[PDB]
Amino acid sequence: QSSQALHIQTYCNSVRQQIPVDFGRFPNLRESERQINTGLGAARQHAEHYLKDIQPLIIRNVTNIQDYFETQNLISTVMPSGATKEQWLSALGMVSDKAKEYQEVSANTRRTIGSLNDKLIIDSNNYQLIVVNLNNVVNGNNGVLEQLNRDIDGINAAIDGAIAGIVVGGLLVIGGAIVTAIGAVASTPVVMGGIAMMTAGAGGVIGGAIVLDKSLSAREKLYRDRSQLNSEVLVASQIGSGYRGLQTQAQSAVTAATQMNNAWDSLTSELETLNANLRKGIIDDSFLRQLFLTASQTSVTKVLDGTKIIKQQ
Amino acid sequence: GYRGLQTQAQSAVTAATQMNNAWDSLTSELETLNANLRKGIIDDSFLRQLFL
Repeated sequence: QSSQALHIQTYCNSVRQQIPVDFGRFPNLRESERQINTGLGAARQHAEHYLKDIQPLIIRNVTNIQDYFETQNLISTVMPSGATKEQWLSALGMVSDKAKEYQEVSANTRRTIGSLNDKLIIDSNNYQLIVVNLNNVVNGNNGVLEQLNRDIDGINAAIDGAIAGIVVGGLLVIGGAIVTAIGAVASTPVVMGGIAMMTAGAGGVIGGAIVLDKSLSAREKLYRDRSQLNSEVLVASQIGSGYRGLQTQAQSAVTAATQMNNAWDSLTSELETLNANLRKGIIDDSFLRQLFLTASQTSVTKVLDGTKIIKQQ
Repeated sequence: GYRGLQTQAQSAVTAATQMNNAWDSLTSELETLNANLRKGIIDDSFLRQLFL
């Protein structure tokens, strides 16, 4: 149940805290980071203006209006007691002129609000664009991630195939040694078979080691890429959540601003009605004068309400 | 964290600069009222109702 101004004031200071980010480690997020940084910079400019100028200026105009209506609380449509008709006409004319100036001031505030609205709208849009750009990056990066997990699965098979050859070689050599030793009792074919088993066992152990060292070294490259992509995606999902939150803050501020625009528009219209009610009463002599003057008195209440309403906004 | 602290300080700088301009304006506005008073443009009757 926050006031429109406080909601924008919060969103403003929040955007100010938005730090500039470098996805320098992530090659696919290069354009995203720059785009985000630029948009963030622009939003910051919008906030500083809103905070340092806009909200204060709005407060000033409203205060002046509050003071004005305070003095001119009700137009005395009827001759109260002991004034000339000219004196009453002059006072009314003065009040009319002041209301006109106040009306112009109200229109000015509205224009300011309009600019603020456009600035916020542009910020929210740029934010959304960054979010989509990020969402796309992680939604692509997660196709790559699957092909990596599938390749990593295919790599472990060769890794085990090498582990198998290494063990088989170790046993063949072990068995070959026992056979060779037995054969060496006399019995040349047995010794040959034992030496052959030993030789083959060594060959398999050597060949497997070469393959294994290389196979893990292909596996390592794939895993490194997988981790890098995982990190990049997480970083994107991190900044993405933040931008998403900023986008919501702007969307709400847009509603708050639109509300303020309608409020000022109403005050401007109410002033125009009082001015019209006034003007027609000065160029009226008897009963029709009191009629327009009473309607203006009702105008005056409608403006006083619009003041209290804007003060709450 | 340091990066976030740097941003917090940068914003505080803007906040301070704003406060400096605000006080400077108040000081100038007082000088104008004083000048308006001294020359006989304002009166201690009307300036009282203004502050009130």
